[PDB]
Amino acid sequence: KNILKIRRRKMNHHKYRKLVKRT
Amino acid sequence: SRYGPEYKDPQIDKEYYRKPLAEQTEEEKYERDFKKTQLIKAAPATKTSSVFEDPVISKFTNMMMKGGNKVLARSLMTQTLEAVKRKQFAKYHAASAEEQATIERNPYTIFHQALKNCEPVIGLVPILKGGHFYQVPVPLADRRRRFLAMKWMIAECREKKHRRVLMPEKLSQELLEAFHNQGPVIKRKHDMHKMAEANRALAHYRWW
Amino acid sequence: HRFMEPYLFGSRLGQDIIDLEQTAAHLQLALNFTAHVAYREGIILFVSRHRQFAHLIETTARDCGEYAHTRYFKGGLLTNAPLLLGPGVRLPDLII
Amino acid sequence: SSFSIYPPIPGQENSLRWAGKKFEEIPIAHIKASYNNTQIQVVSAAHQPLAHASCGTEGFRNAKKGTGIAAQTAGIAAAAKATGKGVTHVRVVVKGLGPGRLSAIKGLTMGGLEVISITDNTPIPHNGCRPRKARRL
Amino acid sequence: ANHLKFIARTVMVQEGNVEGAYRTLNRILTMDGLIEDIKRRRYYEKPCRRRQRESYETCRRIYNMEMARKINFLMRKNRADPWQGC
Amino acid sequence: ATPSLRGRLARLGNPRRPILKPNKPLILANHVGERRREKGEATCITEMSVMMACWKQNEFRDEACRKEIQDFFDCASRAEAARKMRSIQENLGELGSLPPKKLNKLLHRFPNKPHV
Amino acid sequence: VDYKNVQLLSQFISPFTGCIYGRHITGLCGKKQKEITKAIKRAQILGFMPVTYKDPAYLKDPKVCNIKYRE
RNA sequence: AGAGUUAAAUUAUAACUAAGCUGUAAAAAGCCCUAGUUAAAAUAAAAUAACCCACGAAAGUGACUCUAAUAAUCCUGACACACGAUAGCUAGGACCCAAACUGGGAUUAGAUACCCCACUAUGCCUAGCCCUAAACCCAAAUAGUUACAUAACAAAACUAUUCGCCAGAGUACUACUCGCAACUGCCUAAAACUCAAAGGACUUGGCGGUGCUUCACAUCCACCUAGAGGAGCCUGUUCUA
Ligand SMILES: [Mg+2]
Ligand SMILES: [Mg+2]
Ligand SMILES: [Mg+2]
Ligand SMILES: [Mg+2]
Ligand SMILES: [Mg+2]
Ligand SMILES: [Mg+2]
Ligand SMILES: [Mg+2]
Ligand SMILES: [Mg+2]
Ligand SMILES: [Mg+2]
Ligand SMILES: [Mg+2]
Ligand SMILES: [Mg+2]
Ligand SMILES: [Mg+2]
Ligand SMILES: [Mg+2]
Ligand SMILES: [Mg+2]
Ligand SMILES: [Mg+2]
Ligand SMILES: [Mg+2]
Ligand SMILES: [Mg+2]
Ligand SMILES: [Mg+2]
Ligand SMILES: [Mg+2]
Ligand SMILES: [Mg+2]
Ligand SMILES: [Mg+2]
Ligand SMILES: [Mg+2]
Ligand SMILES: [Mg+2]
Ligand SMILES: [Mg+2]
Ligand SMILES: [Mg+2]
Ligand SMILES: [Mg+2]
Ligand SMILES: [Mg+2]
Ligand SMILES: [Mg+2]
Ligand SMILES: [Mg+2]
Repeated sequence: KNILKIRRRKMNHHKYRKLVKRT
Repeated sequence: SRYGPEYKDPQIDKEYYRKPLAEQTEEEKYERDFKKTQLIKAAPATKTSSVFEDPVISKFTNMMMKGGNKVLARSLMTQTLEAVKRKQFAKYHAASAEEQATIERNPYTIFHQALKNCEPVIGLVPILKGGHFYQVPVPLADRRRRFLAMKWMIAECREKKHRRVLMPEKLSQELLEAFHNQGPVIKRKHDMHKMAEANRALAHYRWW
Repeated sequence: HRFMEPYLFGSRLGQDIIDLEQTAAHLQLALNFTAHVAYREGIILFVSRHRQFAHLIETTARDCGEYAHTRYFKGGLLTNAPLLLGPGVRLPDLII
Repeated sequence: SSFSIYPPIPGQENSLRWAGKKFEEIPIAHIKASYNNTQIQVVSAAHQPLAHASCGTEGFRNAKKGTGIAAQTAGIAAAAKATGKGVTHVRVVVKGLGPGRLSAIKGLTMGGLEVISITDNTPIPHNGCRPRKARRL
Repeated sequence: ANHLKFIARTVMVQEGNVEGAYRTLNRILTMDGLIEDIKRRRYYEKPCRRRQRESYETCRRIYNMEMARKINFLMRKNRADPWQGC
Repeated sequence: ATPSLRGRLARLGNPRRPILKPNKPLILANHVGERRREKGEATCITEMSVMMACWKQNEFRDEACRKEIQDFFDCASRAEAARKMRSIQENLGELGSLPPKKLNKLLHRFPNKPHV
Repeated sequence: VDYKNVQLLSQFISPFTGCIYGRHITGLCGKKQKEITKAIKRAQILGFMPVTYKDPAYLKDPKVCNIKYRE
């Protein structure tokens, strides 16, 4: 329900961390 | 089911109706039977008041029957009984006084003893657990064990004979072999008991 | 019940004692009204759902020449009169 | 008839004998009942091992030996090997909570052996070592 | 371990009937929660899971207690009714 | 006695921190639950194992042991009679308590009031 | 309540286990349930009273607790 | 916060005894320097009480003993000052047991997962960092009222004094800045551009490899009988023609 927002942020952060690792 | 649930099954026994005066609870019982204005199913064509008919012989007869033939199956039953009789007379007159006291010439008591010897004690049911099918030992009801006995008899004496050999011959052979416990039918019952012991732990899977 | 407090004389050891001065003052006016209604020829209905005094009340109303509903009250009885009771009807001018 | 559930303390004068022996002199049957297996060992009161029987010793295998039937079989086998060394009575000590608890006990009874007291000593930490993690994360 | 053996969690069999003795024992252990605790300690339960379990159990107990109380309070009125077909 | 409800739940007035977090509100319902049917387990397993030991010893001749076979049969008959006759009496008699239906009717006669 | 007297204390202990009974069993004011508990723990570690069972000597003392094991 | 202590486990380690032990829905792998019983330090963790509701500002705190000790004659208040779960970092010490990682074993179409075994960082102690949590009781602090009064749901509705915050959704716990023992960090926090919605509660359905009851009467399983699927033909489809 509200989890949809949390899911967006979750994904963003994950992606970003992965990115920092690569870069 | 052309009979409503109102219809009771008939009691064909003559001895029950002939000698009523010595029993109170049964007098009261069949008093309540007829006086209830209870409808009775018409007595079957197979069943008679005959003093000569064995319900077990009749069941085995039915179980032999292929198609609609009561005639041919009653024929093969009659012939098998006669064949057991004469086989035991041939065994009787070639023997000595001791073995003439021992040997049984009644094809009826040989039938009943062969089937009592051939009936299994315990059985196997498949049970699904964790996506696998395990064969589990199950205690059996009486009727199931009688059935299994008869069906095993007819199965073997249908299947394993040479095509030249007639049915009453093979059946009398196996009746007399299962009387003495040495027949392949009792070997089947033993395969069942050994497969029931091999799996005995799995008896916990049974929830009833 | 919260609205009952102005009618209470007080509470004696956990039991609530109704002030009977006010009870008399009220019952006076109630009986006054009820009689005036019966005088002007109008329908009085005795309603109670309690099963002890059901019979007693039905008896009472029969003996006043008045009507009594002591039974299960059917849902649309007063609101939808014409369907439950009939094509056109008169409704009780007072209910007790 | 006055019967106490509680056992006979050693320093007490209490007189009860099973084949003439004090409660303390009776051999002890240790039954370790664990979810995958049941082990039984009958021992002297002096802690000298008399008899050992397990569900593995009894010729079962992996899953099978968990069951109560196997526990009973091991109990019978144990009671046989023990009566062979001539123990009439025994005090049962049950260690563990599993499928083979009661089965192994009455399998000792069935194996021609007499049980007098039945004790439960199951490890119960008052919080020692942290146990392994829960299944199905 | 350092305590004296055989004094605790021990039941003496009466008249040779073992099943009843074991039953008495199991009832004892269940009474003191020892069984639930043996079972719960097979796997570690993380402190928050524990906290949750305790809170739920207490709520459950409150509800059950209160329901049983209204039951026994109301039990009198299960008698055959006086006013039938009134 | 009932465990105290004072200061347990999270409320605007309450000084301290929650003890109980109720999943669903604590209010007495006007009905009870339906009794949970007992989980069945295997029956006659003991007499079976006895009989199977008998067989393994005597080489599966039935004539050898007539006692264990007969007692396993007897036990299975008592298990059938159990299954049939216990269903009805367990479904009716609750002993000291009442069947859930009568309990529910009773409760509906004296309902919980959340409202007003 | 004194840690030194093991009798009064072991009244509130389960004979078979050595557990401490709760309020619903002993039936005490919170104050005294607390007191009994703290006392029991102290007496247990100071070496006055055994932890894993009730001391046999005190078995036949008056039973004040509401629990019934044997039925 | 110090210092001292240990009941229940558990283990090094022997002594007997047994060939297996462990492990799952089921097995395999692992181990037989194994297992059961009898002995036992260290380490770590603190059954029951607790159906209690205390202490602390919060984080937190529930084995025992003692020492020290819980600001303000009590309004609000920062970016200043001092703290701050778990994880993590540096250095030294500990290591029972647990366990990211990793390696084996199963599972599976695959299985870099769920399940099994082994073992590590790590959890512990000392000292120093790091300063984040769904750090949420998603309900600010201090005084009050139960008057007016139900969006919905939830923990009923409100006054007064304050401080902190909030101006559609994404982009974004992002880029660029300042500061910071942090250098894959924290903090502070945009815009281009994209969209016409994004959201919160509910209603009735449908569905659920969700739970509890009750069933299936040729009907699911258990079970009975005869057939089909293999042969030849008959006849119909599909292709190819
Ligand atoms: Mg995104
Ligand atoms: Mg998770
Ligand atoms: Mg506080
Ligand atoms: Mg909720
Ligand atoms: Mg320190
Ligand atoms: Mg120790
Ligand atoms: Mg060491
Ligand atoms: Mg292997
Ligand atoms: Mg402790
Ligand atoms: Mg202060
Ligand atoms: Mg201030
Ligand atoms: Mg920190
Ligand atoms: Mg280090
Ligand atoms: Mg390590
Ligand atoms: Mg491990
Ligand atoms: Mg792997
Ligand atoms: Mg650390
Ligand atoms: Mg928190
Ligand atoms: Mg917040
Ligand atoms: Mg503030
Ligand atoms: Mg924007
Ligand atoms: Mg963050
Ligand atoms: Mg950033
Ligand atoms: Mg900038
Ligand atoms: Mg069908
Ligand atoms: Mg055909
Ligand atoms: Mg075919
Ligand atoms: Mg064909
Ligand atoms: Mg066509």
